[PDB]
Amino acid sequence: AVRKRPGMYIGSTGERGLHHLIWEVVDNAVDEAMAGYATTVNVVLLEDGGVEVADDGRGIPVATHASGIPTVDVVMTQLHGVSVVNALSTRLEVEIKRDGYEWSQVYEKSEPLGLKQGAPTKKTGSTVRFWADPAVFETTEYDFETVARRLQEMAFLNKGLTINLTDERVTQDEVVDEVVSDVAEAPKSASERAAESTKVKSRTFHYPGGLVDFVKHINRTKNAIHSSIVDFSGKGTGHEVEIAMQWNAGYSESVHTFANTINTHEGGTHEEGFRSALTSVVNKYAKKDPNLTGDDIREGLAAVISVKVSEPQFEGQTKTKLGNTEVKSFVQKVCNEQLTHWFEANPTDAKVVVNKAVSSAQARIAARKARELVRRKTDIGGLPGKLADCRSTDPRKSELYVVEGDSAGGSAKSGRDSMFQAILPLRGKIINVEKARIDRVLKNTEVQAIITALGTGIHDEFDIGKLRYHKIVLMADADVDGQHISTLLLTLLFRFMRPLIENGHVFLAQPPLYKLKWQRSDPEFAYSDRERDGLLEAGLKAGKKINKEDGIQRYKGLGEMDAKELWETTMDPSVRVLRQVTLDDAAAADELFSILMGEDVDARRSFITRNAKDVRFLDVGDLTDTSLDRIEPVDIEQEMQRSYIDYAMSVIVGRALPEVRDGLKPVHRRVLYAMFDSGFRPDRSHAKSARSVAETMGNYHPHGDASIYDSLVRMAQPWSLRYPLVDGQGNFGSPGNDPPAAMRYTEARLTPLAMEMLREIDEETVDFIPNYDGRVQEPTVLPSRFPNLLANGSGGIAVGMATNIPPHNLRELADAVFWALENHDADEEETLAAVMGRVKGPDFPTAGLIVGSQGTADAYKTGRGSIRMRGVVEVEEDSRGRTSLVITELPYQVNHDNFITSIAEQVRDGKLAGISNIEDQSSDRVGLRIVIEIKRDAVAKVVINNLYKHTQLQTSFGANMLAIVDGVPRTLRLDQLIRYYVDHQLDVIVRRTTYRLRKANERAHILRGLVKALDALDEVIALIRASETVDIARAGLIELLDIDEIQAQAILDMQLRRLAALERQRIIDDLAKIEAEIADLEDILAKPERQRGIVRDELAEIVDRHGDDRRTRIIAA
Amino acid sequence: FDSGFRPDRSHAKSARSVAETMGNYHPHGDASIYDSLVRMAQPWSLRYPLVDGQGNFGSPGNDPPAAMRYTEARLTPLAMEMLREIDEETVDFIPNYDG
Amino acid sequence: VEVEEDSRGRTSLVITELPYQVNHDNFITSIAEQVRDGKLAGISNIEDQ
Amino acid sequence: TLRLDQLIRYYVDHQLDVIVRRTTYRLRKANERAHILRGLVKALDALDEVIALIRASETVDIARAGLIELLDIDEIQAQAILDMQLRRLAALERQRII
Amino acid sequence: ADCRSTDPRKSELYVVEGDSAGGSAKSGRDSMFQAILPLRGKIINVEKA
Repeated sequence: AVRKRPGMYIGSTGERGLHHLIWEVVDNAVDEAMAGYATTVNVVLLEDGGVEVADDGRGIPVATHASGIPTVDVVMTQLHGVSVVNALSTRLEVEIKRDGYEWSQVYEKSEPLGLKQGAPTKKTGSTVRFWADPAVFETTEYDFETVARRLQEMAFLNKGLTINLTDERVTQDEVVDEVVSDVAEAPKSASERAAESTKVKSRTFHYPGGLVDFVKHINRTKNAIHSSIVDFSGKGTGHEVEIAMQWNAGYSESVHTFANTINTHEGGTHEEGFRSALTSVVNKYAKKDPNLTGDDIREGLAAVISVKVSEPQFEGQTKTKLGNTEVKSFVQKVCNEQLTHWFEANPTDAKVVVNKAVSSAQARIAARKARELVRRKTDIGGLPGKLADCRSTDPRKSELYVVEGDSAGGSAKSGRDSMFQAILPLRGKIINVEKARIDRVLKNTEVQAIITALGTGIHDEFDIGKLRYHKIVLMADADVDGQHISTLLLTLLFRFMRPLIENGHVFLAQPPLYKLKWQRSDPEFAYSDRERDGLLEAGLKAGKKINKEDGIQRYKGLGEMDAKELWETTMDPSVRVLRQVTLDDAAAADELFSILMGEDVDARRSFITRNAKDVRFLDVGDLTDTSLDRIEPVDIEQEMQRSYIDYAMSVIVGRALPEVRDGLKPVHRRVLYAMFDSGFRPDRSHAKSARSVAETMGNYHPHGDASIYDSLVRMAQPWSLRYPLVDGQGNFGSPGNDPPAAMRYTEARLTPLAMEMLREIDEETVDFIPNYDGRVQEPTVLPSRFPNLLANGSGGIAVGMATNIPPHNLRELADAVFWALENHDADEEETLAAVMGRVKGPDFPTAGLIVGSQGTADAYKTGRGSIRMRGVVEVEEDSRGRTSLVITELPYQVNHDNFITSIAEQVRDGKLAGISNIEDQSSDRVGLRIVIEIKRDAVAKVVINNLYKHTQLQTSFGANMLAIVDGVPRTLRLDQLIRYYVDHQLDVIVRRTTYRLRKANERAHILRGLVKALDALDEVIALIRASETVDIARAGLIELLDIDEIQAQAILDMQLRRLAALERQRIIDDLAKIEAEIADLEDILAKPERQRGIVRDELAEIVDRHGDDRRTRIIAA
Repeated sequence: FDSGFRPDRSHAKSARSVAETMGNYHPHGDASIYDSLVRMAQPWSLRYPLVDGQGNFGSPGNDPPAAMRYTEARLTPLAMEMLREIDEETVDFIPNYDG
Repeated sequence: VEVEEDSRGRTSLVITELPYQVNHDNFITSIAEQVRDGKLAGISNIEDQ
Repeated sequence: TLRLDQLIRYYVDHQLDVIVRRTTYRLRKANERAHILRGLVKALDALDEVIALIRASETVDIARAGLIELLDIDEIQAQAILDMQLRRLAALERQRII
Repeated sequence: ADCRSTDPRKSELYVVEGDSAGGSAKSGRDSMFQAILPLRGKIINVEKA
C-alpha cells in the first residue's frame, strides 16, 4: 500500500527517509516519558541494518481491539505513523511487557504472524526491532552523529528521561570516544589484548536541569555575559510551557522552539508569543530614544521554548509551524509575568543585557545611515559584469546557479538556457559567517553579491516575497576546494537565509560522477558507483568496448565538462535531478554547524577523528533498487557533515600528516616517484629541477610549480633533512632568508638513501592506485627500506590536526628495528622499553643540544612532549682584547637571518643589553659563525643566558607523534612507530619474493620454448621459410614443437644474431639457473624467519653505508 | 605534437601539455604556459584556433579558464598544418634550455 | 545592435556582436559606471543574456 | 614594419624553404632505407648460407665479419640482417622487402 | 653577510640578486675578506628620478 510511493509518507527513498524510520519509532517511545511512564530509552544500531528501540513505559496495547485482531497489530498494520515503518521494512519484531506478561510478535514483510504469550513479569515497557527494506531505500546505512544529536536534544526536553545510544557497526580499532585524547593509548599487556577478542560505540544523555542544561550547552562555545540562566514554566488548560534563556558575547540568535518534543523550525504561535513578550518587557525596563527591535534583543541570545499541546494544529511547507492561536495568548502571559520577575530580581545582569541590545540597535542605525549615504549618491543596480541574468522576469520560472568562477563560470554562462537560468560566478572567497557579525558579513563582496542576486535582503530587512529565483542551485566541485566552498555556502544560508531552505528554494547540483568512454558507442554518464557498474555491465553485454585503465573518467571538477556536457547532464530540467536542501531540525543543525564552523578546535578535532574512515557496514540498500523537473530531498545535517569530513580528510592526508609506513605526504612521494621513473639516479649526471617539477606536475601533482619545487628543495637542503632525499646542484638557499635559485638553474637527482625509499618499487612491493587522470599508476606508499618518518621527521598543520615528529639517528633507529625483528612476539611494554634505550633521542641535521630527557621520554611513551633545544656558543677575543660570542650551532628550524634580526631589534629597543654588534660571518669553510660583539662592561656568561631566555638560541620542540595509520590520524608511542614500520618492511619482502617468483616462472616458460626450437633448429627455420604468411609459420611452430602462443611469439621475435654458438648457450645457461632461483624464492615464502633476516641484512647494509655519527648532544638540567 | 596530442587521439589534461612544455622547453611558471594554451583554444581569441579544448576555457568576459588539471587539450587539425613534417628537417632546430 | 519591443512595449537594444578583443564584462561595467556617473543617458538597465 | 606584400612574400619564401628541406631529407632517408633493403635482399637470396654462417660462428662479432665477406655488404647492412627477426623469413615478409 | 676584515683595502662586497646566488655566495666565499649583499627587491630606474 505505502510501498507504491514512499515519498508521501517517509519523505525520500534515501538518507532523509532512512532516518525518518528511526524518528517515528523513537517518537512514540518518547511519548511515554512525556506522559510520565518511561524513564530510560535505549537505542541500538545493528550490523545487519536493524534498529532496536527499548523503553520502560507502559507497553504497546496487547488487548483484543474492537475489530477482532489485537491492538498491537492494528497500530502496526493499519494507518493512523509507526505502521509506515513496518510498511517500508522487511522484518519488524515487538517485545511488549504489558498486563504482567512477556509478549512476542514477529512481522514478516509487514504481515503479522502471531502474538505469542510468554513468562509473567510485573515490570512494564516495550522493545521495537526493525530492518529497513533494501529494495525501497537507496542506502540502509544509518548515521550515528545525526541519531546522537537528536537524542541529546530529546534528553534536554525531558528532565526524567535518560537516553543510551549504542552503535554495533564499529571495528575494534575504530575511534569511538566523543572526547578524543591528544595523547597515545597506554601500552596493553598480552593478557588484556587477548581477553578482549574473546567493541561498540556508546553515548549517554541525562540532563536533570532540562532546558537550563540545553542553554548551558548552546552557550558553551559562546561566551555567556550573565552567570544566571532564566528558568520558568506555565500551565494552561490543554497546554504547558517551559522556557530557559541566557545572553552571550556573540552576534547571532540561537533561539530553538519545540512543540511536543518535535522541533518547530518554522516557529509559530508559541515563538511569536515569546518574541512579542520579550520586546515588551525589555523596552519597558528602559528607565529616551527609538524603541528596541526584536532583532536587537534576540541578537546574541540563546533560548529554548518547549510547549506541550494536547491538540496541536500545524501549518507551513513542513509540518513544523504551530498555529494554535490559544498558545500565543498563553505564552505571552507566562513570558510577561516571569521575564519582569527576572529583570527585577537580577538588576546587575539586566543592565548588561539591555546595554548589549543598545549596542546592537546603534549598530543597525549606523549601518542604515551609512547605507543611505551611498543609496542616494541614477545607478542601474544589480551585479553588472558579474551576474549573467536570465530573460524571464517570473521568479517561479527563474533559476540561479551559484558557482565558483574558476570552476564553471564561463561554461555555465555558455551551456545554460539564458531564458530562465541566471549565473552568479563567485570571483573571491566566501567568509565563515558562523561567529561573524552582519557588518563583517556585508563587507564580503561575494556574500553581498548573493544577497543582491536573490533580492530578499538580510536578517532585519529580509523579505521572501521579494525573492528573484525560486530555485537557488549551488554548483560546487567534487574536490577539496569544492567541498570547502559547499560548507561555506551552507553556513551562509542556514544562519542568514534560513526561510529560503525551509520554503524549498535551496538546491545542490547533481553533476555526473563518471563518464564511461566507450570505444565506438557514445559516452555515458553515471551519478553513482551502482549506475557506473550497471552501465559498464549492460554495455559489455551489448558488446561495447572500453579501456581498462583510462576508460571510466571520474569527475572531481565541473571545469572538466564542456558547456554542452554541463547543460545536458546537470543543468537541463528534462534530465537533471536537483538535490533539494531540507532543514528537518534547526536545533540539531545549529549544534552540527557550531561544532564544524565554530572556534572549538577540540570538538572539531574530535568529530573528524571519529568520522575519518567510512562506516564498516554492508549497505544492502545500495546493492538492490526497485516526470520532467526531478527533485530529490537531502538534509542539511547529512550534506554538511559529508562535505566537511571530505574537506577535512583531503587537507589532513594531502599536506598535514605523513603516512606512518614511509613518513611522506603525497607531494614528496610524488616528486620522489617522478624522479625515480625519469631515471634521475645518484650514478647519473644531475637533471635540471624544472624537469623533475614538470614530471611530477603532468603525471601526479597537477598544481603550481612552486609547491612541487618547494618539496624538491626542502628534501635537498642539508639543514632541512637529517637524511636528504634530493642531491641538489647549485643554489638551494641558506638556513636564513636566501631562497633557492630558479628551478631552470638548479639541478637535482635522488640521493643513495632516496634510492632506498624507492628500492624495488617496480617489483609490485607497494599498492599502486591510478593517478589524477586515471591513465597511469602512482604508489600509495614507497617501500621505505630505512625508517624515514623517524629518521627525517615531519611537520604540517590542517583543520585542528598538527604534527611534529623530530628527526632521529639512523644507526640508533636501526637497532630499535633489529630488536623489533628479533623480538617479534614481545608485548607493547617490552617493545617500548627496548626501543627507548636504543634510540637516545632526536637527532637534528642542525646538530645543537637537548637539555634534559623528560620531554624525549614523554614523546616516546605518550606521543606528546616538550624537548628543549639549545645552540652552541663559543667565546672569542680579538687584537685589542674585545670579547665576542660566536654562535657555531643553533636549534632545529630556527631561521639564521630572523635570529640575527630579533637580537638587533631587541638591542635597539633596550630589551637586550651588553651587545655592541652582530655579524653573519658564516661560510662552508668556517661553518656557522654568528659573531655577537659584547661591551667591555658585559660578562659573556650573563649575555649568553639572556640570549637563551629572550631569543631562539634556546627554543622548545613541541613533539606531537601524529601520523596516518591505515587511512586514520593516530597519536602514537615509539614502539607503535617502529612496529608499523617493521610490518611494512615484511610486507615489501613477501610482495617482492612473490613478484620475482612469477617473473622467474614466466622467463623459464619462454626459455623452455626457445630450447625446444634450438634442439630442432633446422626444421624450425625450414618451417618459417616454407610458410606464406606469419600466422601459418606461427601455427606450424605450435604443432611442430609442443608449445603455446606465448612461446611461438618468442621464437618468431627471436633475432638472427641469437643463433650464434655463444648465444645458443646463453639460453641453455639461463634456463638452468632459473630453477635454483625459483627454489630459493619458494624457500623465502615458506620461511617467515628468512623474510625477517632479509629485512635485517638489507637494513644493516644501508646502515653500514649511509649511517652516521650523532649530531645533537644530550645534556642534563 | 611530440607528446602525440593530435586530433585523431583523445584530449589529454592541459597539465600534461603544460608540464611537457615546462620541463623541456619553457622552464618558467605554469601560469605563463597555461595562458598560451588557453588563448590558442579560445574561439574568440583566435580566428583559427590552434588548441582544441575540452571543459571550461572561460568566456570573452572576466570568466577565467578552469584549472589545468580539469581542462583537457589537443592540437586542432589546423595546428597539425603548423607542425606538418617538422620531423622531416623542414625547420632549423637549436638545443633547448639545458642543451 | 538589434532592437526589441517586449510584452509591456518597452524598448531595449541587443548587442549581438562586439569589436575584436573587447571584454564583454568590462563593456557592461563601463556602461553601468557611465550611467551611474550621468555620462551616459537613456539607459535604465543592462543585462548579460 | 612590413607591407602586406612583404608579409606575403617572406611567408612564401619560408614555404619554398620547407619544401626543398623536406625533399632533401626524404631523398636521404629513401637512399638510407634502400641501402639497408639491398642488404636484406642479398641475405634473402643466400639465406641457407647466411643462416649456416651465423649458426657455425662462435660470437656475434666473428659472425658480422663473415657476413660482410659472404655478401657484398658493409657494417650497417650486416647489422640489419643480424637484427632481422625469424618472423621476417616468411614468404610474404621476404617478398615485402623485395 | 659581513666579512671579518675591518680594512676597506682588503674587504670586498659582492652585490648579487638574492634569487640568483644569495645562498651560494654566502656559503662559497672567504668570509674573512668577502661580504655579500643579496638584493631581495627591485632596483628602480634612477635616470630621470
